[PDB]
Amino acid sequence: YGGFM
Amino acid sequence: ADTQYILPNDIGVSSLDSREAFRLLSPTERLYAYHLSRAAWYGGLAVLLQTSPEAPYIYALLSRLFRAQDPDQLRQHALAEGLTEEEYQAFLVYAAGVYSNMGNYKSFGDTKFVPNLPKEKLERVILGSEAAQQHPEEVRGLWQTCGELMFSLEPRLRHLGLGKEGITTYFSGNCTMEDAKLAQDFLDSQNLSAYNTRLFKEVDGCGKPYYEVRLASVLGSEPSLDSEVTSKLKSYEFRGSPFQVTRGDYAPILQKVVEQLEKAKAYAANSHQGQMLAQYIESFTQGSIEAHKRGSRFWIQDKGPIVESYIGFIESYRDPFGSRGEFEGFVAVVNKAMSAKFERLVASAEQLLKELPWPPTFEKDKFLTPDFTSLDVLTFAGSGIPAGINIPNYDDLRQTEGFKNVSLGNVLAVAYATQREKLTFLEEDDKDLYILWKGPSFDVQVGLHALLGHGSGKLFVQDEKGAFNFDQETVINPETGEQIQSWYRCGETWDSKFSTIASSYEECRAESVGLYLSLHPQVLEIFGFEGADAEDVIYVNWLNMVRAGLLALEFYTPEAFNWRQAHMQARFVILRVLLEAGEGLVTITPTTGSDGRPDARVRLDRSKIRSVGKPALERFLRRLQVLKSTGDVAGGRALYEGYATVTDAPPESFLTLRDTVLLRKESRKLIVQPNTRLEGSDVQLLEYEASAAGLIRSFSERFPEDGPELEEILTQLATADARFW
Ligand SMILES: [K+]
Ligand SMILES: [Mg+2]
Ligand SMILES: [Mg+2]
Ligand SMILES: [Zn+2]
Repeated sequence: YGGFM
Repeated sequence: ADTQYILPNDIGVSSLDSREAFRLLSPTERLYAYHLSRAAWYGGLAVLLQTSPEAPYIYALLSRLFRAQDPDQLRQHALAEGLTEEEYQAFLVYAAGVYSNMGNYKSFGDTKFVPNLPKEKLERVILGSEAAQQHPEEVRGLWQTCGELMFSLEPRLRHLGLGKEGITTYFSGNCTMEDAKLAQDFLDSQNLSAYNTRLFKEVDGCGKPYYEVRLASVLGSEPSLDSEVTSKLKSYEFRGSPFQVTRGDYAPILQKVVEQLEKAKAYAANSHQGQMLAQYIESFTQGSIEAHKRGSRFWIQDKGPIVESYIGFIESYRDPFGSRGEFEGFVAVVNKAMSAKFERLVASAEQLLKELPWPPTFEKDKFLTPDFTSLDVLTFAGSGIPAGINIPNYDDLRQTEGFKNVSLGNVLAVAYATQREKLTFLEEDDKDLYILWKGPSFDVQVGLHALLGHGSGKLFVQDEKGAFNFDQETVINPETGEQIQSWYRCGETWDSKFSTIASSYEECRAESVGLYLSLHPQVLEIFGFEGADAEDVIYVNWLNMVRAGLLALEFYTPEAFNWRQAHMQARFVILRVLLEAGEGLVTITPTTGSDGRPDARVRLDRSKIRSVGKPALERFLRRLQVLKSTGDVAGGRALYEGYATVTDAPPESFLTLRDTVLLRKESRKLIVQPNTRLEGSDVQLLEYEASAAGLIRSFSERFPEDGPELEEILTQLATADARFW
């Protein structure tokens, strides 16, 4: 899982 | 104002700050990092092939162009050929966009982007270039092959997707969701992971389709030492359909990857690192996800390394079906100080888990001691750089070995860019609070999001022996009052069961957990705010979430009724949950901006957050987890696709609001990454200008050993598959 910003 | 399908000339560019992290490393650690970086950057080129049919050719053409003439030399040629400086800048921004996405589609939004200048002027520049004087056949052939697709905005090309209305290279162009589902059923039936696979459908002389499931590997059809993969390389019959399992996808790229992983192994710090790298080498050489899983187990066991890394076909956000992995690899350096906050979050985690709105019977059996670090990226290869990661994704590993939570500190830093003017849709006083606290809340939200969010929840599984991993006898579904009636069977995963909504649904769940636990007067001490400070984070955190749900409409496609970005769809869903609670907690109001153009305002009622918001959210989160744990895809879909529905129903009129959201959108910035170079003995770090030209230079200098060989490789691999699209 990636946290995108 | 922005135009859809082009990167604006004035798009923001930032350079990752990696110097201090790099300076900390010992000689051995630098060499380890050096080779793993090379592995990652090589592997990242596969993403071109995983993006669009033309992407590998466009990369090869840009790479050729800028190797012969750097941005300043090429400027002189381009302007002598009639381009304005503005048109030349448009070409630099385009090239920088392609490099930084590893494709001509945005990684965040899945929309095509094209160069913002006339095709015929760019032709003049490319065909008169020094690249073309040196290799006329190669450059003319590339331009012939990809120039039309570089520019075309025919409707069916504007978005990634399955079927005739979108582009995807995870599948041949004739595949539909039907084909993807049939292939998933097959894959599952053979206990074969989709992650490192593509699906091609070809018809014979009688129009009967044949399916090829192609695994990514160095090795091809020839025999090799392995048994577990080679025994699978054969034809099958499945529900009347011919299926062949093959391998060799991206072979000469993955060959470069493994060369560098081998060299890194010489500098491994410990035996976990040596064994994990051996298993990845096996995975990429043979095409074995089981080997990647073994490697991943060793990787979880490697606690607190100075140089942290992960690599492979990891995340399944961009597969239209939602189970295949896009290649990525990263190398990052531990940051002891910034890690501190997350280490003590680990000190109240097992407790905080009990505060989530589901029974302990829906929570993991054993609480494994959490691994949460803050890292500074040196390399994050592939389509985009996340701010935080929670991995591996293999749920069987997640429950028996554990998982790592990473926050990428020097990426977070970049994402902390917010002017008051760019703070759209907020009333005046709300803007002030936002600039104060958004940074603080992020750790609050991302902390909870990875550890307690992705890290929480049990999957109910029935083994081949109809023996459950839970107590079928006493576990009660808190929504229905009944005993559990559905679960996951062998070979089924989160992605295989929930397919197209798996990523967004799970991001929604993790976000909801963060938002929920952000109400906690204690969690605001671990990060440390404990007062009005604590409460300020709260109102802002919730204001941010509801504003984000509005902004999210940029990433919805009305004609396709389709959401294009998992995290944005999830924030819209949370917004709709809070809007559903009514009682004037949150409203969205159409307005007119000071520029005379349509605007809007988000109104959040702070005095109703705990009285209205929290029970709405608690109920929602409970429902999400129950349907995930029970693998109830019909229910999960019904619930989630319900909130994700976009209509122009009053009072919100979301479809109208969307037009306004697009009018005032801001382009996400491009991030330049450094290079490491092995100058004889020592490793040096090379840094670049924070600009489209610096980004181009960073790639121009990225493969000094074999750049032209990689151009040829990508070109060849694209050409081999050309008939599929
Ligand atoms: K997915
Ligand atoms: Mg398609
Ligand atoms: Mg990107
Ligand atoms: Zn996440």
